[PDB]
Amino acid sequence: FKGQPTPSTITQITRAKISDGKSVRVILSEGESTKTQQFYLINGFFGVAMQDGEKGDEVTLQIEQAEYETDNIVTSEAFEAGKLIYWDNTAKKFTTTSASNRLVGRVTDGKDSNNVIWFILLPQQ
Amino acid sequence: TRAKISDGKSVRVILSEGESTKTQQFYLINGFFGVAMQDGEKGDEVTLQIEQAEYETDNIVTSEAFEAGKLIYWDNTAKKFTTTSASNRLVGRVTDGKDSNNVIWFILLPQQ
Amino acid sequence: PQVMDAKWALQGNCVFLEHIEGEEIKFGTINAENGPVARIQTYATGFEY
Repeated sequence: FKGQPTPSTITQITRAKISDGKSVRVILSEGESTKTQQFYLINGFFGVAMQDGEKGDEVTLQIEQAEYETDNIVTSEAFEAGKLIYWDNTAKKFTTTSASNRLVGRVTDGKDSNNVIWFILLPQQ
Repeated sequence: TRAKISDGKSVRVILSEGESTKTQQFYLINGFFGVAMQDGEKGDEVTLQIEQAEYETDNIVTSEAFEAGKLIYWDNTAKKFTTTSASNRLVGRVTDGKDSNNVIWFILLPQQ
Repeated sequence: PQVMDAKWALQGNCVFLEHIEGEEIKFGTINAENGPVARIQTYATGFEY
């Protein structure tokens, strides 16, 4: 209250939980651009982009740790159920190779004919 | 279209020829460690729980104290929980220590 | 909608020139213009207690 008559002291009640954490806003870098319902690794956060980000703008990524259906797998490899999934940031595709990629999930439904995987997203480590 | 298809609280698996699961017990099947909601036979489909929830169980090795906070590792050979921290898989952390009845409360982990 | 749609409208153009006896008159022209577009966002805040 500006111009209040009496100097009323203000006491802040502490709080920690700012949001549910289901999704996070992230700023696009230079050589990046996202279309909706596709996986991306932007500023260390791997998740499903809920908005079409073009360049230098803010987009939201879903990190819910839920079960996700996705194409964009390296079709050469076979993804049996239970194998750990990794994200190849150079090729922008899923893979089972653990050379230096980011661990991002585990498969539930094996690699079907349509190159579609059902997998459980991981805690963004 | 949506990438998310289900909340991921439960996951289906297919039993192999050397596996058999009964209702509400822990079973490591196809890399998933969870609580089976169905009594399964060879080549049958069952649903596990990966809910990250607090879980009760007495299916433990009764040799060492499971004091609260210690990590819980699942030994697939003996089919028991333990704090060995050997090559056995990590599955949770104790919330309530073992009682006289050898019952454990622990929090599941995200299968990494 | 998430994003509005531009208005459209046609317009004719003509100018009155002097007409002398049996000359030929020069025709006019039609052209269209369009308005701009606007969009609406979402906002939200809440509490936990």
